[PDB]
Amino acid sequence: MLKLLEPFDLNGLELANRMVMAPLTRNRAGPRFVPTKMNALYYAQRSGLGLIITEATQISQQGMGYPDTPGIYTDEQVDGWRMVTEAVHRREGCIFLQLWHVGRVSHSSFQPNGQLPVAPSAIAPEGEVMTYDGIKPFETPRALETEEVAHIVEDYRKAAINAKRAGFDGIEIHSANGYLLHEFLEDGTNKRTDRYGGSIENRARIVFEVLDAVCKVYPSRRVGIRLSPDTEFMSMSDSDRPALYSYLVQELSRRELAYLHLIEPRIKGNVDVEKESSLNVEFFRPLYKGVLITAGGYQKETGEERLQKQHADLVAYGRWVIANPDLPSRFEQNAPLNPYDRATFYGGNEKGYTDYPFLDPRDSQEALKEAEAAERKWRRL
Ligand SMILES: Cc1cc2nc3c(=O)[nH]c(=O)nc-3n(C[C@H](O)[C@H](O)[C@H](O)COP(=O)(O)O)c2cc1C
Ligand SMILES: [Cl-]
Repeated sequence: MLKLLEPFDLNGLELANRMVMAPLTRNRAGPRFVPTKMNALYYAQRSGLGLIITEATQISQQGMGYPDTPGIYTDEQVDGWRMVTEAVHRREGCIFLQLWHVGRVSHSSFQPNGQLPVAPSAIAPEGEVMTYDGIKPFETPRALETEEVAHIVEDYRKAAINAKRAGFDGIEIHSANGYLLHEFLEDGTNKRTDRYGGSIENRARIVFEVLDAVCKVYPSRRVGIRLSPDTEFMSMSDSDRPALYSYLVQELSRRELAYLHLIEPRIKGNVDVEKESSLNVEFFRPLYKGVLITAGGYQKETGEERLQKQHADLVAYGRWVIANPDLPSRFEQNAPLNPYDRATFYGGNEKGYTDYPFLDPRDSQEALKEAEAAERKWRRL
């Protein structure tokens, strides 16, 4: 009788519970950034979460910044993702594809023709980046020309078309964690003087242009967006985050979107951080009138409290879902949680990916049966 386990109606999508698999980069794509049968097994295993949001999926090669992340820009990638959505849907799950452009968080080694990564302004993030040829320092990115923004928006439009073709119930716009859209939002990274820079309105313009474009493909009630209102991850900064995110969330409220997905400030991208901030989900609940997903650092007890107190409608879990494909059933049964192994988060094979155990072996068996059937059905000949 946990509220976490209550079925939830997401504008017609009957979910099984109020728990969400948070988007999680795993770096396990096959050649040419194509999802594989192993990826289908991983998501099928986790189909008991009310909603799955995929790993961030680049809309273009320019939008990639880490090895072996899947794309959504070729027909072969669509075909691989259809294997994934087939397996999830045969397990009665619901799945949204997270659309990604890494912006400056990349390296020219990943880019078409060895070009520099692109960004709102020519400001390198601090630190180093993993490439095919080992760790390298970040480069100063190329500032996008005003005219080029429309082309990136068109890439989002095309990615949504391919998501709809792949077989996704919806899409989530990644506008968090230091990537291209977040870089436009914040004045520490956006020094532009065109219509995409300066005012809070201008800084958020690209986000609304992306939503305009993808909403020509999916209805607005199947498009979500993810924000990190107060994070230092990947050298992000802004001089007035309360004003920026208050404006942004209020404007998104009017857009009739599937949901707004907010990351709590106590998470720095992929790790826990000691951080004082008022810009958590409680700050934004009164400012957004639709479905609100809260993510970051939650446990069973704290997730349940968010729902009981009506600070959010859905609770997303990342690291616990990596390790516990049947997390809802473990919460329901007060079962121990498998520990998550950070060493196998990124890259590698089945180990630390599809080999975390279920309470009920029949759950594992059914996930494997559906992944195998989906591969046989959708295999490229
Ligand atoms: C290995 C790993 C990969 C992640 N990949 C993504 C991603 O692709 N897109 C995204 O928006 N967030 C990503 N995140 C952030 C998570 O979605 C989530 O916000 C974070 O893990 C905190 O939630 P948790 O405490 O439930 O793990 C990732 C986090 C981890 C640890
Ligand atoms: Cl991320």
